[PDB]
Amino acid sequence: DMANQLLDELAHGNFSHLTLNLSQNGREIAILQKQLTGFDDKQLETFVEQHPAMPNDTRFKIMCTSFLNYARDVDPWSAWSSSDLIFEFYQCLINCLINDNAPHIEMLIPVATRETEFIINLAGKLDSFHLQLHTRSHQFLSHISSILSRLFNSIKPPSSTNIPGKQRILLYLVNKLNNIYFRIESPQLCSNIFKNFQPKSMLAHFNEYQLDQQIEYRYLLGRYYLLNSQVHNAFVQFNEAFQSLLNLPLTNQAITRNGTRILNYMIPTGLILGKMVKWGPLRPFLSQETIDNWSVLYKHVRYGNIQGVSLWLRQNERHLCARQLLIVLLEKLPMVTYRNLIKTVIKSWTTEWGQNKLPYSLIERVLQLSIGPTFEDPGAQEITIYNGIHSPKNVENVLVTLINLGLLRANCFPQLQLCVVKKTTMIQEIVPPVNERITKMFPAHSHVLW
Amino acid sequence: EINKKSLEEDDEFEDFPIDAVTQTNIWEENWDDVEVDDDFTNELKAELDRYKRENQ
Amino acid sequence: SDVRPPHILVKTLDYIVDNLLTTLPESEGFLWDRMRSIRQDFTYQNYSGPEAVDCNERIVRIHLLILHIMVKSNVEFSLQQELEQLHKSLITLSEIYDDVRSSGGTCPNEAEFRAYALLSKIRDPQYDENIQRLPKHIFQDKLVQMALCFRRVISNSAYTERGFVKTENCLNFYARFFQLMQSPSLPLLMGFFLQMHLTDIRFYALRALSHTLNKKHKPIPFIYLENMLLFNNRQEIIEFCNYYSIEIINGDAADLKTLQHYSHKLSETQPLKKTYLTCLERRLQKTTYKGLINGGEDN
Repeated sequence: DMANQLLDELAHGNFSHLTLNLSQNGREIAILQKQLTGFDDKQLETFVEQHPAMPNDTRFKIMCTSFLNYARDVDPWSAWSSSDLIFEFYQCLINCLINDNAPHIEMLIPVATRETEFIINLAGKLDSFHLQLHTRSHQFLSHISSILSRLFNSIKPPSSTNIPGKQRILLYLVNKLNNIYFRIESPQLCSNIFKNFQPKSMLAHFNEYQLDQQIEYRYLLGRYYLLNSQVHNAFVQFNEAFQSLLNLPLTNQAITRNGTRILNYMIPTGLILGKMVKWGPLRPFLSQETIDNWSVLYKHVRYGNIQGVSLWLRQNERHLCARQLLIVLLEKLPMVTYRNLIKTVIKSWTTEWGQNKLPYSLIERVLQLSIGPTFEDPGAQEITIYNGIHSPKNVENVLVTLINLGLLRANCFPQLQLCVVKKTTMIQEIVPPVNERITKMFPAHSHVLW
Repeated sequence: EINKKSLEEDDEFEDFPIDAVTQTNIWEENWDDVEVDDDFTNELKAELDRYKRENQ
Repeated sequence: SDVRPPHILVKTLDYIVDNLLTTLPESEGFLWDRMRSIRQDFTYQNYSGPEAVDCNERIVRIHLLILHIMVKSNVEFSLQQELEQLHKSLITLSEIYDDVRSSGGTCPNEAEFRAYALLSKIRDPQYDENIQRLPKHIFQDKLVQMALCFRRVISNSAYTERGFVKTENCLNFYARFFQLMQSPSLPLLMGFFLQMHLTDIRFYALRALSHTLNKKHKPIPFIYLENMLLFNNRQEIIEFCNYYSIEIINGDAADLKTLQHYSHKLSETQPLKKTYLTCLERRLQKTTYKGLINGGEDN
């Protein structure tokens, strides 16, 4: 008899064969259904209850009965055809961990983590083919996230040698949940999980959590910040995450790939803040194509070519959109670019030639050269975010924003139509180092939360 | 043509296998200070020259 | 008691668009009510069919038109309720669009109302996060493109308002804004929608400009400032200066160093009344209400 053997295993809390994955434990499952097949669905549940050594907990019993149902009804040929069983079970499993002193929790948590990975993958897969399966968009991952969020809620800190199982998995849960949130179209909901994270954690310092979990967390948080255009906040996190990844001596492919994943966002973010990357160190995680690309962009920004930046963003539009990088760059790069453009002009015009005041017409022409043709100009066939935003004519405006952003020290006179700068030989007095200024104007939160 | 939504699945971190020499600099200290020959820059300078010459 | 089927709802809206927009300046409350009713009767039926899409779309358009028509007129109306209903119709429209998409279906006017959506919360970044997700053919649509341009152009790193996190490197391109507003390529409804930001745009433009002037710089002539902020006439700049305590010298110029305000929102005063742009008015006068409201594909 298989049923009773299992029920015994479970009762005692071994949980060796309590799994949905049919790679391992497939044979037992195959056997159970048939013994199970004869039995009525209603009959089996009492069966579970009537079994000896069974904890006096409604939830545990419900969970066991659920698993039996799964074993009885499961169709190996299709995970979809038996999704209901799977999800119902998983639900039951997870809400067996709510009660902090629930039966076998400690031996149950490890089961939950392993099954979670399985159910997420399944949910993900299913959602991707929702159109074909005639299922709602993100229907399953959503359900999962709800379940996990309830679990997340259930967690609270209250010898001092060993941490409870729930506490140990808390960070893992956070990252899982957040990843799901990003996977679903709406990642705003992360904010709730973040702010409630610390309150839920027993551990004194963030350092006490596993390094990989730390890195993923930082990655996600950074992405979250960037979603809200809070560039600096994102940058610190990215940089912290990549450093942490670097110092990790182990070089598995996963490691390097994740490193790349971070780099993808870090490279752009830094550029906005006026930070450039030494490629040598990043050579192992990035293809030459990537480097070259980001490089051409770097050139564009550095030498003050707006049209370049536009065309660059244009070429990489779709990919950039895929990461929510298009808009932020589109909006935030032009000023760094303008700074360099003006800085170049100023250095030659004033420091080299000792000209204190520059007429608007001059900057106008320079801006023409830098910006290229506008949608209003001849040979244009369309209005776009690449030919609509920037115009050569608005000299004063660009000067003004440059000044207000603290990237340029000057005074403009609308009536005179000329800008004025401090008569000096040192360029950095008139056009300070960009990163320091930007960061000064926009400081970040604490680098390590604990 | 296609009507599919845009999102990057690849962005999600791979699996955790885990179970302080962190002082590596990855940013160019002074991009700004460094000066190198470039066509665009020279073009700008050329324009500056033209403007200057044009108004005397 | 009972609920009107879709077709007669569409018929009602047809009546409204075909006959009643002419009476608008004064008949706003009535139309507001009717449109709301139409919108509700659809949800009461849990009906999201093409008729619902159509009706909400045209309703949104109408609201956009009403904003202008009302603002220009001296007639009393509540801005917040108009905006509110606008917002509601927009969100319902969005969700419907999404649903249709996830079911492998298409809406022909989605781009337009995606743009309108983009214009409603102009400084809210979530709308940017969202729009990047939509298909290429939607993202690259003239309307969404212009909307995006406006969103970029309008951004300011100095925008102060309770609960608003300032972000880095914002353009604050007032010039380009006003240039875009004057473009023949700008769809009129969009303009109507954008007009709602004139005051704040202008305020921050003026402040930003002021910050660049040297101590003891002479005040700026009216003509210049009128051009800079595309004011309709002297009365507007006078009123504007008065509102923000900008000293006016000789009745010709404004001494911008006197502009000393933490934020565009004044703590002990009610907001400066909404305004409009002459060009958009002139454009309106050269077309028909019906034409504007019906300016889309069929569902």
